[PDB]
Amino acid sequence: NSAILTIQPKQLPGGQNPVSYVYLEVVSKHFSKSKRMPITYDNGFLFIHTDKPVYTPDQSV
Amino acid sequence: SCEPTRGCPTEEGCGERFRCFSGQCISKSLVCNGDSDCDEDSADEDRC
Repeated sequence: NSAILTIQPKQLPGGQNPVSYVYLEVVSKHFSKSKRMPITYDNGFLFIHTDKPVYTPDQSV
Repeated sequence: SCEPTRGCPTEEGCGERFRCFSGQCISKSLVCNGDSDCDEDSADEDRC
């Protein structure tokens, strides 16, 4: 089977420093383990399209 | 006999550490150390 899960982005305890590690846990009838999985705030993609690859002065990008 | 809501616990091996035939775990620095580091079955001494 698969779950779909996430770190909910607002729910991290956060502040001035990032949480750099998290635990992934299974609680089956028969077994549990944690494991220190990393997380990254590098989520999804950003792609940046400029109306030209070049400009002069007195233009707007 | 009894139908349990309890699971049988699984049993778990050694990861980064070497594992003997019993399921005990031992450091990889003790594989082919030439002592018997695995208590009974010396899998650390197999075919070196």
